[PDB]
Amino acid sequence: KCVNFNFNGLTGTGVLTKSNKKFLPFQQFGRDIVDTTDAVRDPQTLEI
Amino acid sequence: ANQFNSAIGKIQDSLFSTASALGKLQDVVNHNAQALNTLVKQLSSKFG
Ligand SMILES: *[C@@H]1O[C@H](CO)[C@@H](O)[C@H](O)[C@H]1NC(C)=O
Repeated sequence: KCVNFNFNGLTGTGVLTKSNKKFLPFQQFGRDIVDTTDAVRDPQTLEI
Repeated sequence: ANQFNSAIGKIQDSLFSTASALGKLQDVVNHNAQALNTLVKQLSSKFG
């Protein structure tokens, strides 16, 4: 559902979906090739 | 007729092996993609 999300101060708008991307334990978010945020980590559920 | 048939049969090789041209269309595609990539990558600059 297209929502306004605020992940630990990171503000944005979009739909958040389940991701097959595997973040290494130290990685907190992912950026696309042109430096646009593509994936994020849930502070609570540790979900990608 | 035989000479024409031989030449038209060699066309299918010489079009993609000898190169020369057929790089113009790929160059057009590459220039368009480069322009779009640079435009969307300029969104990461703070500009001060
Ligand atoms: C916050 O608490 C929940 C349970 O309420 C837990 O599952 C989650 O891992 C916690 N968040 C952390 C450790 O970042």
